Amino acid sequence: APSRNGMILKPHFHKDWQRRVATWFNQPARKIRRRKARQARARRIAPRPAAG
Amino acid sequence: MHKMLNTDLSRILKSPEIQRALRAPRKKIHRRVLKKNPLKNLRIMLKLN
Amino acid sequence: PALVMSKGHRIEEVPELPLVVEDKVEGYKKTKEAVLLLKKLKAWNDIKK
Amino acid sequence: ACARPLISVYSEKGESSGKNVTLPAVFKAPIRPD
Amino acid sequence: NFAELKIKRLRKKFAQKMLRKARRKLIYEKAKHYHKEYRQMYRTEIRMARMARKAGNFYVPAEPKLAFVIRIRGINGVSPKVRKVLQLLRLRQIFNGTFVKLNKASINMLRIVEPYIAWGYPNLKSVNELIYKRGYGKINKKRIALTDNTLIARSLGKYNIICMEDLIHEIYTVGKHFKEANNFLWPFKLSSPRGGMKKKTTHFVEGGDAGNREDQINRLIRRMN
Amino acid sequence: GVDILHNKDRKVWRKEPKSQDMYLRLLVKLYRFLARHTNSTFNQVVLKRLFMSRTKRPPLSLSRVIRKMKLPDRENKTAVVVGTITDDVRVQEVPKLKVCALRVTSRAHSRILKAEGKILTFHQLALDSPKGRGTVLLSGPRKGREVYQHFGKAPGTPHSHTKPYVRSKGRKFERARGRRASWGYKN
Amino acid sequence: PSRLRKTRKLRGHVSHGHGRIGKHRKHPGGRGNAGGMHHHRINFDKYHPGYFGKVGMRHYHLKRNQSFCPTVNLDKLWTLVSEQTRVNAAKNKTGAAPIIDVVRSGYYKVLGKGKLPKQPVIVKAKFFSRRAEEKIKGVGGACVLVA
Amino acid sequence: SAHLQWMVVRNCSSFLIKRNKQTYSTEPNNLKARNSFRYNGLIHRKTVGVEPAADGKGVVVVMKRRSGQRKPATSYVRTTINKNARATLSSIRHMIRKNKYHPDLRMAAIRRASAILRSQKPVM
RNA sequence: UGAAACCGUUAAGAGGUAAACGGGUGGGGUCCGCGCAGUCCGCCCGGAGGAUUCAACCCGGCGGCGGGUCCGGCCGUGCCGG
RNA sequence: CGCGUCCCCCGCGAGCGCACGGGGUCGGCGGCGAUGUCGGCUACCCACCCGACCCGUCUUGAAACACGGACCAAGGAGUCUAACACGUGCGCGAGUCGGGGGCUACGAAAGCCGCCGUGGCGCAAUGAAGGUGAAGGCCGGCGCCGCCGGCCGAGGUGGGAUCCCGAGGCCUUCCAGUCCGCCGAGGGCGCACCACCGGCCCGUCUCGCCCGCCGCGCCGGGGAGGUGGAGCACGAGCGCACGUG
RNA sequence: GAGUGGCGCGGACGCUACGCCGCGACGAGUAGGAGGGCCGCUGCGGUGAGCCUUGAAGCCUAGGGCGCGGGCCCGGGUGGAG
Repeated sequence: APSRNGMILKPHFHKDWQRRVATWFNQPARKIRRRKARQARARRIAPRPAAG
Repeated sequence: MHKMLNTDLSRILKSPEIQRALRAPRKKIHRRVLKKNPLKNLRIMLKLN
Repeated sequence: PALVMSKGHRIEEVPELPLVVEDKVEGYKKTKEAVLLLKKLKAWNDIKK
Repeated sequence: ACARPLISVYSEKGESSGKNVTLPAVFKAPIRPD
Repeated sequence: NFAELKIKRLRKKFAQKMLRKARRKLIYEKAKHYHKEYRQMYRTEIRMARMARKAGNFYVPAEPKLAFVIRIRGINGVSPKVRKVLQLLRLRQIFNGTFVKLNKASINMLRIVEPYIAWGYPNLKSVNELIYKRGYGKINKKRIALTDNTLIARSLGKYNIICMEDLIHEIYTVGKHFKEANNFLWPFKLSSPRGGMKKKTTHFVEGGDAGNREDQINRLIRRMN
Repeated sequence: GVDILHNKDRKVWRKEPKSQDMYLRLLVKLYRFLARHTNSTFNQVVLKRLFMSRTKRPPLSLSRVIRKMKLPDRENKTAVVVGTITDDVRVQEVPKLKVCALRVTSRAHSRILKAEGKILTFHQLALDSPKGRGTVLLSGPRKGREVYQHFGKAPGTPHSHTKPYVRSKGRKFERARGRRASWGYKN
Repeated sequence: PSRLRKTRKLRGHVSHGHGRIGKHRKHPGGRGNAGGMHHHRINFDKYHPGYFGKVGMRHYHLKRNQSFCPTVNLDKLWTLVSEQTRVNAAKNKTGAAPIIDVVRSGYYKVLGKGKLPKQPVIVKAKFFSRRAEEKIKGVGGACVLVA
Repeated sequence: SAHLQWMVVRNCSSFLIKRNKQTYSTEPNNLKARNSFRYNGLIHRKTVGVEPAADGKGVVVVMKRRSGQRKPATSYVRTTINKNARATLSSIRHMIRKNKYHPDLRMAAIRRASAILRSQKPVM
C-alpha cells in the first residue's frame, strides 16, 4: 500500500527469481582464468601480434 | 586541500591580532543567594530599605 | 612521531621518524641481514614487542 | 603549514649518510582519521 | 612609572564608591517620601469621610486601582476559556498569586474565572511582605531572588524603579509603569492557607473561598504568606 | 501541578556539527571562542553555519561571488562562504576576489588566484579580521536542490506546479486522467 | 550495522513498533499497486495524476539513435574549445574568428541561452535554434551547417 | 600541531586506558597520568617528564628539546637529580619557572617528584 | 565440567487467616572489618644526636631563550629578474 | 556641618574593631573496648505494623465465572536482496562514477588505466506528434517604421541575518592636539529565503500586419494579447556510506 | 587607551573544550517516536610488552561492594586450558 508522495514503482520479483540468482564470486577467478589463457595463447602465437 | 592551514589554535587564539579584539574574561563565578525575610533578618532589610 | 607511538610502536630510539634507509636494503636476501638493519635503525624493540 | 623539511637518509649500519630527500607534500596532507 | 596608574586605579574605585553613597542616599530619601505619601493617602480617606459625615453626606471612596488574585482550584478538569484567562493572569499553578490592576478589561476576565480564583483588594502591609518575603524578579526570563536593589535597578531602572521600595510604591499606588513593574514580578509561590480554606468549590458570599473578597484577601495573604 | 505543555521546551537546533572531521571541529573550537567573546554577530552566524548539514550550506557558484561582490559599496571587501566555491564556466572574465571558504574547487582556485585573487580559510579570516569586519558573508541557493521541486502542495492538486515522483518520464507516464480535459478531468 | 537499527531498541517491548490494536498483519491493503481505482484512488489522484488511461500514438520499433540530438547552449559554447583560442582570438590583429566544431565535442544542436561574449566565431553545428542564430549574427559570426 | 594530533589521539591511543568510569594515559611523559591536552606527553613541543632513576633512588627530569621533534632519539635530554628532597623539588621549580619551559606543568612535576621521593623512602 | 526444576539429609529459624509480595524497623545469625586505644601532612618553636654538608666560588657539560638589528643555512598553498 | 570663588527672598585621609552582613562552625567536651564485645545500609532467617488480587493478552472496560501458563533448562520471531523516497556523513564538483573489462600466505584484497567515460545520472524543457527549444531597451543613417549602425546592458518592489558609512561622545594639577580601539542618532550595499510584479522557452487559442529566398508555394520566419507546462530567470549534481519509511 | 605639547627567587586547583563550571525552570504516561548506554552477547581488524597450569572459561555462594538501572567488580569453593 502507498503511504504518501512515493514513486509508483514495479519490482520484477513476481516469478521464482531466487532459483535464478547469478552471483559474481567467479569474477576475480574468471579475470585470472581469461588472463592465464590470454598469456598461454600469446606465448603460443609466438612472434605474432598478441591481440590478433 | 586543507580546510584550515594553521591547525594550532593555541598560537592563533593568543596571537596579538585576536587577543586585541575580545571582551574582558568573566571568570568570577556567581553562586545562588539565600532569600532572608523582612522581619527575620534586620540588615538584609537595611540593604533593600 | 606522536601518532606512531599512540598507534603503539616503540619508536622512542628510532633516528628520524620518516625512517628512510638506503637502496642497499633492496639487495638483501637473508633474514640475518634484515635483523641487523632493524637492530641498527633501533626498530628491533618493535619486533621484540 | 606548507613547509617541507629536509629528510635525511640512513646507511644500513643505522648512522646518517650524506644524502637528504625533501619531505614529500604527501606527508603534509590533512590527517583525517574519519 | 606606575605612580600614575597606582592612584588612577584608586581614583576610579573612589568614584565608584562615592557614586553608590549618592545612590544609597536617593533610595533612603525616596523611601522617606513614600512613607510621607502613604500617611497622606491613608489620612485623607478618613478626612474626606469625616467632612462628608459632618455635612450629613457620604464619601464613596475611590474604586480600588489594584487587586491581588490567588488561584484556589487545581490544574485538572478545567474549561478551555478558563485555562486561557488563568494563564494570561500567570496563575499556572494552585496558590500562585499576581497583582491585577482593575478596569473593564480586568474584571470581566476575573468574573469569568471566579470559581478558580480567590481575589480582593490588598493592603499596604500585604504588598510589603509579598514583595519582601515572596519577591522574585523575571531577569533574563529566570526567577532570580530580589536580595539587592541592583536587580530591580537593572531591569526597572529605565522607569526610575531603582529599589525594593520603588517597586512597592509602583504596585500599591498603581503607577504609569505598573505593567512593567508587575510583569517583572514572577507569579508569587504562596504556601497552603495555614488555618484552612472555608470551602474551595463555592463563592466566598455563600460561606466559600472563590471570587471577590474586598477587604478580606489580606487575612488569607497572612494565612498563606 | 503546573499547566506547561512540554511539547516545545526542547529547541531542535545544532549545538555541534554531526561530522567527526577534525579540521572542521578545530574551526568550531576557534569560532566557539570568537562568537561568545567578540561581540561581533558575524562569528555567531559563521559558528552556526560550521554546524549545518551538507544541504543547508549549499555550493555558492563563482558567478554569485562575482555578481554579489560587483554590487555598490563593496570594493576591497572579502567574500565569506561556509559552503564551497564551484567554478561557474558560463562566466568568462573573473575579477580580483578576496575569498574565505571551507573548500574551493580546483578549477575556481586556478580561476581566482590567476586573476589576482586571494583564497583564505577560517583560521586566516580569524587573524585577518577576528570580528569579521570588512566581510561580505555570502551563501549558495538552498532551494537550488532538485528535492524542493517535489515539495509543497501535492502533484495532482489544483494550481500545484509540483514535480511528481515518476520512475521515468515520457508520453505514457502520468499524462492521462488527472492531466487532460479529454481523459476524465484536469487540475 | 544491525546494532545501530531500531530492531535492537524494540527488544523488551511487545508489538515491535507495529501497533497493539492494528497488529502487523501480512497485506492489509492488498499487494503492490492494488486498488488504484478502488480503495487507493485518493493516493493516486493526489500524488500520481494521469496514471490511468492512454494518450498519443504507439510507435512500435522505436530506436533511440534516429532521434539523437544532444544540445549545447551559447552559455558554455566557448568551453568546447581550449581557453587559449578565446585568448588568442581577441588579442590578434587580423580579425580571424576561431571555429567551434560543436559536433567534434558531441552536440548536434546549438540552443541560444547564454550571453555570448562580444568576439566573432564560426560554429560548425548540425542544427541551430532561431535565437542561437540571432546571437552569433549579433556578436558577428557564422552559423555553418554540417552533416 | 598540538591541537591537531590531540583530535586523533583523544579517544584512540594505545596509552589511553578506560575502565571504572575513569580515564588514564600510560605515556612515557604524562604526569598526573590522565587523558588531557595539557598533560599528554607525546603531542606538545615542550613536555616535562618526572621519573624515578634506573638505579634505586633519585628523580630523572625529561625535558623535550625544541629542535629535533621529528627525531625521536635526540628529542629528550634526561637529568637525574639525586639530592635532598627540598632541593630536588627546588631544581624542578627552577627548570620550569626560570627556563619558562611549559610553566602549566610547574606544580604537577613538583607534586610527582615529591610522590617519587616519598615512594623510595623506606616504610617501617 | 556437572546449572536449574525436583528429591534426600543435616544445620539454623519460624508455622491456626494458602503462600509470596512492597514499605518501615527490631531480633537472631552467617561472615566480614582479618576490628578492638585509633588519622596522617606541611611549616614553625625547644631539646639531645647524626651526616660530607648548603650559600658563594671556580672548572667542564647540557638545555631553554629574544641578539630591537651576529654570521650562515634551509623551506615557501610567496613573488619579482635570466 | 568647609570654603577659594559662580546666583533667585532681603574626585584618593589614615586607621582599628563589632556584626540580625553574598548557605556552619566550635579556639566545646564526654563514655567505651582482646575473648567478648564494636561496626556492617545491603544480603540470610524470623517477627510485628501499614500497604498489597495473577501475570501475558485482545478489550469501552480483566483479579475476573474471558483465553494462554504444572515446573525447569536450551532453542525461539522485523531478516536479507532489489527498487524508491527523504534525512544525515564523506569525496569530487558542472560535472561525477569503473560498477563491466583490461594491466601488473595475506591477496578472491589492494594499486593502476583516460584514445578503457562506452555508458549511467546531471547539465533543458515542452508537445500526442511533425517538431520547436529559454532578457532587452537606447542613440542614430532611410512626430515614426525593417534594414543599416554605435556604445553601455541578466530584471523590479517589500522585508531581510551579516557587513559598510560615522552626527556625536568614552577623563588625572589643565587645555590643545594627533594614532589606535570602542559606542552610536541616522543613512547605504544587500546573502539565502519568502510574497509580489514583469520577462523568457515549449503547447494551444484569439487578433493582426510585415518580412526572407538557388527551389515564390496549400513555403519558411516573425508580432501584440490570453492561457496549458513535472520549464528558464549566472548551475548542484554524481558516487559512496548510514538511518528511517 | 599610548606618545611631542603649558634584601628574600615565590603564587593551590584547573581546560578527557565530545572538557569543566554557573544560574533559573521543569519531570504521569499506553500505542508510538527519538536519544544515550563505561548495558550484555558472539565473531573480525587494531591495540593493551593484557591475564593464565603459582590455575583460564564455566559453575556455586548466609562473603565484601558498585551502579537510578541494564549489569558489573571483588572474596571463598569447585574446575582443569583457555
